[PDB]
Order: sequence, then C-alpha cells, then structure tokens
Amino acid sequence: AAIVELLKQLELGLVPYDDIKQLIRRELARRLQWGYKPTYEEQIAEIQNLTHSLRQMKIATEVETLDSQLYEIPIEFLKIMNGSNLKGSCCYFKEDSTTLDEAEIAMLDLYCERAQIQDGQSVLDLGCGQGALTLHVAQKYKNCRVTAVTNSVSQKEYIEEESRRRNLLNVEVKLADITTHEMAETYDRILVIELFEHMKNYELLLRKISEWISKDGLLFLEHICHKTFAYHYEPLDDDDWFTEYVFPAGTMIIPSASFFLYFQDDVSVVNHWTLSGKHFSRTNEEWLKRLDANLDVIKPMFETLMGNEEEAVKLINYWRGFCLSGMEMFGYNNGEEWMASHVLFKK
Amino acid sequence: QTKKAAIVELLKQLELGLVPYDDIKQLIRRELARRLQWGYKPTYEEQIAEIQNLTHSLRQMKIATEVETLDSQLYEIPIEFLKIMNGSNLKGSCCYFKEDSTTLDEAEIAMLDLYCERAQIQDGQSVLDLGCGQGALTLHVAQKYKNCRVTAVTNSVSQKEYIEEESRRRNLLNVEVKLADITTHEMAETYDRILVIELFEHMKNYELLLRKISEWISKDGLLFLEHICHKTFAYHYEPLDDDDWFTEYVFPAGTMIIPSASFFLYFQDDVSVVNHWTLSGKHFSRTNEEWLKRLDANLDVIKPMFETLMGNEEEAVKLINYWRGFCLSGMEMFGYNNGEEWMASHVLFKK
Ligand SMILES: Nc1ncnc2c1ncn2[C@@H]1O[C@H](CSCC[C@H](N)C(=O)O)[C@@H](O)[C@H]1O
Ligand SMILES: Nc1ncnc2c1ncn2[C@@H]1O[C@H](CSCC[C@H](N)C(=O)O)[C@@H](O)[C@H]1O
Ligand SMILES: COc1cc2c(cc1OC)C[N@@H+](C)CC2
Ligand SMILES: COc1cc2c(cc1OC)C[N@@H+](C)CC2
Repeated sequence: AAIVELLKQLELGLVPYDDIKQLIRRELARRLQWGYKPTYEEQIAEIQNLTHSLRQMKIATEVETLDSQLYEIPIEFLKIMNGSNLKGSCCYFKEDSTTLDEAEIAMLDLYCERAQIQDGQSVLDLGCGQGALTLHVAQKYKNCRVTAVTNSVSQKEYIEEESRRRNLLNVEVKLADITTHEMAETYDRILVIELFEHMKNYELLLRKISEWISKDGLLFLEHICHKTFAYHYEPLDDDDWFTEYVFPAGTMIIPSASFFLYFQDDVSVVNHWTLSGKHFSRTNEEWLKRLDANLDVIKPMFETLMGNEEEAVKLINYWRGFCLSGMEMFGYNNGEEWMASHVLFKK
Repeated sequence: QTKKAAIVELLKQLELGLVPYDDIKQLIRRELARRLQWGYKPTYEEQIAEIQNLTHSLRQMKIATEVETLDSQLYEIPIEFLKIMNGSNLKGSCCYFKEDSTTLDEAEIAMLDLYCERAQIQDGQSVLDLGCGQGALTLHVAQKYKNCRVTAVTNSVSQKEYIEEESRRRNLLNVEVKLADITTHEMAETYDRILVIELFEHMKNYELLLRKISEWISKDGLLFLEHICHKTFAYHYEPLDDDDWFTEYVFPAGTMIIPSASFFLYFQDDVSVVNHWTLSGKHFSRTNEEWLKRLDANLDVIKPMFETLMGNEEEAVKLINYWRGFCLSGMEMFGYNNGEEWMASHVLFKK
C-alpha cells in the first residue's frame, strides 16, 4: 500500500542513490533478523526443512518466463553494462586497482584453477550465459572440447558468432533446457556458474548432472549464498518490497554456504571455498558506473526497444535497482553476510 | 619462564585437590575464551579454509592413533565406579535434559529414546552399536525391541564384561558382544542400523573409517552418528600454546578431535547425509554436572575403592580429582555461553 508509492518513485528515478541504499540496508537488516535463529539447533533445522522441502519439487518451476524477462537481453546493452568478457556473474577483485575487466579475467582463471582444467579435456559449461567462461576456456586450452549449454537463443547466437570471429574452433553451443534435457554424452569437467539459484530440486538436478560426468571427472559449482541461513526469495511480510524488487518471486533461491553439502547422493565434495561479498558488490558497483556513464547511448536504445518514454525510464531504473540491490546486499557488513561459494565435486 | 612453572604448580594443586571448584571453573573459562579466540576467524573465507585444512590432513592419516594407550588410560574403568558416577544405564556420553527437574536417570533414558527415534529403529531390525561403552544403548534397544538382534562392539575387556552379564541378568536374547579394534576390524556381516555414539572423536582418518562402516550397512540400512562438536570450527585437541593447561588436563595427548558441527558433511564418499540435528551444549553440561554431584556425595565409598585399586592414598586422591576435572571440564566447556558454542551433533546417513 504505502510501498506501492515507493516502487513508483523508484520506477520514475525520483529517489537518489544514498536514499535508495539506506532503504535497502533497512530491508537487509530485517532479512538477517528473520534468518538468524537464537539457538543453533533451530538454525540447523531451518536448513533441514528447506533441503527436505526442495526434494519434493521439480528440477525447476517456471523455467523460461525467467529467461524472457532476464537473459533475453540485448547484446548491445550487456556490452555497455558488463565488462568485455560479458560475465553476468561475480567477478574477483584482488587489489583496489582492479578494474572490472581484470576482475572478470581473475575470476575466470580461478575457475580453471579450481576446476583443475587441463588442455585436452571435454569441458561442459551449464548455464553458459554470454559465454565468458566458454570462450575463456576455449582460447586458453586449444585442445579442449567445450560445450556450452543455454536455453536462450540470443546467448547461443552470440557465443557461436563470437567463437567464429575469435577463431575458436573448439566451441559447441547446444540450445536446451537443463531441467528436462537428457544427453548421453559425458565430460571431464562440468562447470556451473550461478545457475542453481534458479532451480529447485537440487537432488534431481545433481542426479541428472552426475551422469554427464565421465569417470575421474569433476563438477565445479559457483553459487551466491548467505554465510549461515538459506531461503526462497519470497517477501518476509507485508512490508518487504526488496525481495521482489529485482527478481520476480519464485525465480530465486539464496542457498547457505553449506547448502549443497546436503545434496551428496550422487556426487561427493572434494573441496569447498567461499569468497567475500565485496567481490560481487564491486562487480555490481562497476556495472552501475557503466550504466550512468553511458546514459546517452542507453536511453535511445531503451526508447526504441520499448517503443515508448513511459517505459524506457522504468527499464533503466530497473537496472540501477539490480545493481544497487547486489551492491548493498553482498556489500553488507563488509561482505561477511551474503557472499559466493565454490564447491568441487567428483562422482 | 616462570609461567611454565606457574602452570605445573597449578596442575599439582588440582591433582591434590587444593583448588576450590569455583577457582577451577574460573580458570577453565579463561582457556575456553582463548580457544574461541583462536578458533573464530575474522573472515568466513578463512573459517571455511580452516575446515578444509583439517578435512584434508585427516585423509592422509590412519583410522586411529594411540589406540591401545587410549583403552588403557581411559575406557578400562572399574564398573563399580561407573555405577556410582553414571546413572542407571551407565551412559558415558551426553544425556538429554528437557526440563529443569530432569533427573540423570531420566536424562539417560531421554537421549536413548531420541537415538531410536532419529535412527528409526523398528522392532524387526539388526542393530550394531559401535563403541558401545557399558551398553546403555545396546541394552535399551535390546529390551523393548525383542525381535531386534543388537550387536555391541568394543576393544575394552571391561565393557564386554558388563554387558554380557547384565544382559542375561535382564533376561535378554538379543544382545551379542564382540571384542575388536574398530581401527582394524574387518567383518563380513551386515546390519540394518549402525549406531555410533561419540566414537569418532578418538579417530582420525574419517574417510577410511566411514568407507569401512558403510560396507557393514545393509541395503536400505542407516548409519546414526552422535559426536560432540563446536558449532563452527574444528580442531585436534592439542594445546594452543604452553600456557594452555586445559587441553591435556583430561584426555591424553593426541587422542581427541573436536569436529565442527558441519564436519562429517565433508565425508560423504560412501555414505549420504539424510538428516542433521544439533543439540544445545546445556545437555552435556548438565550431564557432567550430575556426574560430579554423584562423586562428592559418595566419597565415602569411592575413596576406599580407589585406595584398593591403586596402592596408596596419594594416587587415590589424584584419581578422584582426575574424575572431578573430567566433569568440571565437561560442565564449563559445553555450558559455555549458554551452551551455544560447544555442543552435540546428530547425523543420519544412508548408504
Ligand atoms: N533452465 C535452464 N536451461 C538452460 N539454461 C538456463 C536455464 N536457466 C538459466 N539458464 C542460463 O543460465 C544462466 C544463469 S546466469 C549465469 C550466466 C553465466 N553462467 C555467467 O557466468 O556469466 C543464464 O544466462 C541462462 O542463460
Ligand atoms: N579404537 C577403538 N575401537 C573400538 N572401540 C573404541 C575405540 N576407541 C574408543 N572406543 C570405545 O568407544 C566408546 C567411546 S565413549 C562412548 C561410550 C558409549 N558409546 C556410550 O554412549 O555410553 C568407549 O566405549 C570406548 O571403549
Ligand atoms: C544483483 O543481485 C544479484 C545478481 C545476480 C544474482 C543474484 C543477485 O542477488 C541475489 C544471481 N546470479 C545468477 C545473477 C546475478
Ligand atoms: C567431559 O568432556 C568430554 C567428555 C567426553 C567427550 C569429550 C569431552 O570434552 C571434549 C567425548 N566422548 C567421546 C566421551 C566423553
């Protein structure tokens, strides 16, 4: 009700950044109050309830209404906001000199390091995005056989096209929905960068993925998380505007750092890392600098995409919201609440 | 320099029973505080990396070290002493106090019931009790699941003693007891439910131990585990520094590990976690406290017993204050910060 006018102000870009950030922190602080429990017994039971609950769901509900609101994004826009590698996920900022572009590379190298990728292997990039990791792995290891899987077509066409121009003869893009796709091939490395947040039955999904791992192969998983608790992105109450601010409810789950430790039926954990929230926070902060600095080019292309001025404005302030959501959320408490998690699995 | 010698004087005062209970609790809390400080990390990244350093280093060890010198200093205790210090079932592990007026006996019973609930024992099952102690669980499960066939495993000639005798004395078919080093025991038998109550703390290489135990699980069988823990970090029970007198006060060096509550989540190569609970440190705190009350109230019968077992009053004194420090260590460690630091973890595994 009284949030209906806040959402409207945010749409019209009336609320300045300082004010936005503080209103967001208020919402985060309320989420921590909600998520943290007085006794560790309860805290653990809340993870046990969510794990058991997801085990009676389908691999992912509402699969490509997610992929037409987001992910079917103009390439030309993502080239403005994202870095050169078009990484649509956490980047890694070692030092403060670290630009967005280096931060992209740093994170991608770390993946290859931590997934233990060697020149002649089959490599599978599930939820490939704009192909940042696929192209990286292809340029880096000439004899690797990379297969990037997406359900989008704007993504598929770009990666295919980009391979050709970068002259990467070892990339293969496969258009499919992973929730229902079955493939009889098998791979030495499987890589999943921030896909699981959109899915539900991690048991069925990891059972499905476990079979695409050849013997002695490995599955590498990045997911954002909270340090301690886990939850569906669903409003706390009548006053929570932040949860559905950017992601439409039902599209998102925020795992605990330990979450997929509870899903080791068909894969077994080998290694586990986490990584400060300040990394994704700066990533978002550089995505935001990128919008605001290129408004002059963004407005006219938004203005033609939405044949309209009623709405070119709402879409630009949507993307600010995205950025400021990630900036403050993962930034919260010097990066020690919401953060990223890296898990390495064998069969 | 003199702080090394200050410590050794403290240790002998404790052996001689010259330090009042409150002074002991105060000093223990100071070490505890310092372990928390050494344990917690300023970034979560460093915290998780610490768990990985330990999970990985254990995988290169053997299943257990100091095995028979653990069965000698501890776990070969005269039963006559245990019936005084422990409650009716001689449970030498965490009991469950739901209400402020829960007795020790009641509390033993409540934990034992909770094990059967969480391991989902059912009247027609084959049950293996690894590291059975004085068989508090074996006898309990045996009793009113008459068509179970409980099997207890111990490397302690004194523990095989008491169970076999007290199991025919209560007119029980089911109970069978085997004397074996679990570190080296192989067996071609196979069980619907394997219960492990506070055994792993003495082990090292958990990947090798759990590989072995899973081979003893029947199809659709379960593994139920209890281990004490700290909620966040894990560690070998080795001294922080030279001023740490508490870490080796009770348990011999290199015989104990304190896992994180999350620890065995990382040892799932041959088993698979189905459920996971923790349980407030107030239960084991209160348990150790009820044990301590039972000592002091029966010094009249414990003193001659310890004289008879030792050869001289000097060592009988040292021994009774040993057991006091056992229970005091337990009280303060697990009751620390209202029981939300050191505590008990329950894990249910399938094959
Ligand atoms: N059900 C599904 N089937 C196939 N691909 C999916 C999918 N759901 C989401 N995706 C893809 O997975 C990606 C998750 S966002 C991650 C982007 C990319 N992995 C990167 O690192 O930059 C989206 O870009 C989308 O293309
Ligand atoms: N290496 C080893 N092999 C077999 N048993 C061992 C062992 N190390 C310790 N134990 C046994 O494991 C138990 C740990 S104390 C727990 C006692 C019992 N489970 C109870 O709850 O009452 C003791 O009985 C000890 O004798
Ligand atoms: C900006 O906030 C978020 C950004 C992203 C994610 C989650 C965010 O906040 C929870 C998920 N990744 C899959 C895509 C990027
Ligand atoms: C009293 O402190 C402890 C008691 C016991 C344990 C650990 C204790 O302190 C860490 C372990 N169980 C195996 C045996 C009982």
